[PDB]
Amino acid sequence: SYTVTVATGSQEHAGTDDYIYLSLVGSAGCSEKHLLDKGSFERGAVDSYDVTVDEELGEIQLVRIEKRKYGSNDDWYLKYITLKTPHGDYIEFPCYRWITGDVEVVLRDGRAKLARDDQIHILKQHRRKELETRQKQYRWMEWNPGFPLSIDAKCHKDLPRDIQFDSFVLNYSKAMENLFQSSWNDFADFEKIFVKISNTISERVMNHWQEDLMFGYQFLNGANPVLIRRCTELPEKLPVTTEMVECSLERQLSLEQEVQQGNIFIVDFELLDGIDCTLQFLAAPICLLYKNLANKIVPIAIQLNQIPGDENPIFLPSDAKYDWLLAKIWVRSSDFHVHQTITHLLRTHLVSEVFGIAMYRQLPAVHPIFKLLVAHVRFTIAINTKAREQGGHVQMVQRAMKDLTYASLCFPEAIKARGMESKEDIPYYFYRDDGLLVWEAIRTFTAEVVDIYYEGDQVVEEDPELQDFVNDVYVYGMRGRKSSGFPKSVKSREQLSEYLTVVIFTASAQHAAVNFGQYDWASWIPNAPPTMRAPPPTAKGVVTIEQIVDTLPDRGRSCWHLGAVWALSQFELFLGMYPEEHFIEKPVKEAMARFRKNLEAIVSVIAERNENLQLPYYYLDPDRIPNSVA
Ligand SMILES: CCCCC/C=C\C/C=C\C/C=C\C/C=C\CCCC(=O)O
Ligand SMILES: [Fe+2]
Repeated sequence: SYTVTVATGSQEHAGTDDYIYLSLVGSAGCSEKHLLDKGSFERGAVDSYDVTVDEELGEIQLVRIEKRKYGSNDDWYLKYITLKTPHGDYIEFPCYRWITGDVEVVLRDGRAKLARDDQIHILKQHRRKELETRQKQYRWMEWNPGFPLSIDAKCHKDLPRDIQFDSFVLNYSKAMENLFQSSWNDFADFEKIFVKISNTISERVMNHWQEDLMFGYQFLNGANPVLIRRCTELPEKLPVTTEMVECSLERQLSLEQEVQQGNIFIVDFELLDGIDCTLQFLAAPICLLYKNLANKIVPIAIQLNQIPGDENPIFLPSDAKYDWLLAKIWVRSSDFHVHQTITHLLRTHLVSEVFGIAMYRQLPAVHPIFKLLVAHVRFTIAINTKAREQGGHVQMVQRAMKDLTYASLCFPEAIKARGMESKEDIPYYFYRDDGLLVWEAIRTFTAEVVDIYYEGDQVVEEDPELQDFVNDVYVYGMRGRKSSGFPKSVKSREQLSEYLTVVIFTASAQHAAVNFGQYDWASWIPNAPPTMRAPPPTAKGVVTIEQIVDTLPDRGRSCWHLGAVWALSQFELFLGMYPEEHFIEKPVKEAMARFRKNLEAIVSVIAERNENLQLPYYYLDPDRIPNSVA
């Protein structure tokens, strides 16, 4: 007598009323199709059955689930199935899939298996037929020329039910309704709404956004701290002199000497150079920054376009108040657009989707890498499709593709390439510090999982599904661009560990850092103008508060930009939380546990650090890092 346990999901529509047939597949034969008829399958419910089988099945290999339409189609989310055999064996079959009535689902037991592990027909056929199905279901498509490839789906509902997301034209509605308690006339001015809705940081930004210290602070610990790099030599396009900035320098060194000492930093928006209300794209600023005596980064010079000239002045903190202020606003404007389109959209969302699609196409559910990654990438596809389904930013993505390299996705390596690695030359870079801690924890975790399933480098290289996975990413996701630096194949356990870390870190930690600071730093519009309604100033001394108000977005229109950021504020599975148990084996369960302990240690490290800070950095606190881009 077999004891069969079927667990239904707890999503709103997890439950089904349809007919459920179940049969077992053993080495010595198959049982017949048993209708699970008693009651129905309700959300959150677990259902157990006693099933007497005719013949000896041998060792159970597979479980066949069939959903027969009963009335209208009622989608059914199956978490897992367990078996208690008459021989006393306890077998678990992970599923975590939406089941429709148009097909039959077949599950392996929870133990993770490489292709070289399966040498009997029953297992080889299932594995091969599953990939065949995957590769019809999940296909590549070019949404826009030059873009990384994404899922072949025009809309969200055209996605396989498996990767569909239960379910921001709404957010708009959310902000509006929830906001009201106000009057309809509050929408005439965003600031009328702002004081009603302020967190600690945004209120700080409203009061201090005009300060050079806060301006420079954001390049390190703001919503988009990935642009700043150490300047080893003054670019010809920026004809700044010691005399121009002497007032800012504090070490009795010339500008040139400060550069050699590694005290000069630069943010260069040449990505915005050549782009076509569109006016924000008239600028492609170069911001020069200085590490003062207190080891704080402050702006010392700003040129709003790339080509130096009489129509393109170098603005300084010694200029008229409103000259300097408007220059900074333009840099904040540029940082905002790069952050939204490049740092956020391209380098976390689209990248994660590439990994997700390649995973589904090339890795069967039983593969250890599927079990590992599925929690971090699964819903990136649906979310990206929703964003897609409802010109300058397109050009930006195209131009940034050249810079989308594998090396730039490896955190420690990326920090280094920007010359920002030194903790002692740049002590107040909290995104770096926390980033490195989290990256190291994921690196340790992935490495352990790899060592458990891959006995040595040779096993990695000879894993055909892993090789196709990597190859799909390189050829399709990254368009086979050689300069991308992505591996065509993975030949060692270390290389594999690093690659998996790239995927998980990008979808979780990196995304959290560049996403969850959006409201803190962008809710006060003047610090993050989504649009600019006037061209950059082309002369010194002519700027007035009128021109600044005319350049900034309309006060009323800003309510909507504010609403968006705040509604999004309102909203989870966090890093290390794996309630969906694809892995069922003791060794990997122990690695997961060690992962969570390493994370908790980082949580304490960060907490203790934040108490000594005037403006705490909590974006990379593992307690707040989601598993995926969700
Ligand atoms: C109900 C599910 C909601 C899912 C939300 C998923 C991700 C969105 C998160 C942040 C990104 C959203 C927008 C950020 C900035 C504004 C874009 C405005 C575009 C426009 O209007 O011109
Ligand atoms: Fe996001």
